[PDB]
Amino acid sequence: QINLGPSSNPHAKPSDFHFLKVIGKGGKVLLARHKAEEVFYAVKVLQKKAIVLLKNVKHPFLVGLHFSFQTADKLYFVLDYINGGELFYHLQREACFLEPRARFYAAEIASALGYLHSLNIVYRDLKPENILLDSQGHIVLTDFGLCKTSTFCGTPEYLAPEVLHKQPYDRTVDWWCLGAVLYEMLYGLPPFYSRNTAEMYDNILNKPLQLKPNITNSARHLLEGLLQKDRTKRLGAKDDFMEIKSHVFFSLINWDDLINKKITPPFNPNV
Ligand SMILES: O=C(N[C@@H]1CCNC1)c1cc(-c2ccc(NS(=O)(=O)c3cccc(Cl)c3Cl)cc2)nc2n[nH]cc12
Repeated sequence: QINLGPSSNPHAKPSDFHFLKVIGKGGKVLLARHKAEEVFYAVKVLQKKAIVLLKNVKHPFLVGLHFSFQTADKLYFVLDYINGGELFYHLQREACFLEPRARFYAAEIASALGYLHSLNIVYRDLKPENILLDSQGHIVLTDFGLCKTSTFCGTPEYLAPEVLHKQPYDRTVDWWCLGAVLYEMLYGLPPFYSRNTAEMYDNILNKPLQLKPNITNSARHLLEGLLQKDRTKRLGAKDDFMEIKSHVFFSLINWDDLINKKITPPFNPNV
């Protein structure tokens, strides 16, 4: 019987919902419709045996928690249901995005990362699997840790080199992940990618970054800096979000209009 902070609805019980599909799994996430205002929600059920109030984590590009409740064995978090689907589902259809499109997504991710870092939070696991698109076309991040081999293929790796060789990591890992997510939007594959897992990990940890010729010098400088193996030399080490915010690549971004959703998304998902 954990107090669950102030987001607690002492009246809510799982009986108040209709659980359609299990949309995420590990502790899983479900799609459910409320039996009042017939509104669609995403409910994250965890399960007690998995042993920090917070939940004032409100950002335009992060999932919102409406309320939370508990049974006496399962833990439920009623979150916003995001309609537009994964961002990299759209990347698969097109192979790669143009720089204006990628700039918009990396700008929305950078401001959400900067906000998390101001709350002393580290995403650590920023994967395309966790980057969704709302019905209007804006970035909304999920799985930012608020609550919890193979020879070939192997699930793509976005973790910074220091995380891979179990070393002290900080907010700078998120700036590596931003560079990896951005590299993929531009080139079509995750950085250092190989079908051979041993080869891919060897690239990530010991091989210099291979930036191919068809991106602007601005994007190239940003990826070079964001994808720095040494966390002390990486973009974001000195003054976090402020270095990203001012970079040549984000010249066209008015950061105020960006957070106030006054910039039209470069694509609207048909929903
Ligand atoms: O479709 C989703 N996930 C699929 C599984 C991987 N590919 C996509 C999805 C997940 C969550 C979701 C996932 C993880 C979390 N994680 S959490 O720790 O960061 C968190 C954030 C904010 C408040 C709270 Cl209480 C929590 Cl626990 C929260 C929401 N929300 C959603 N809304 N609509 C869709 C949602």
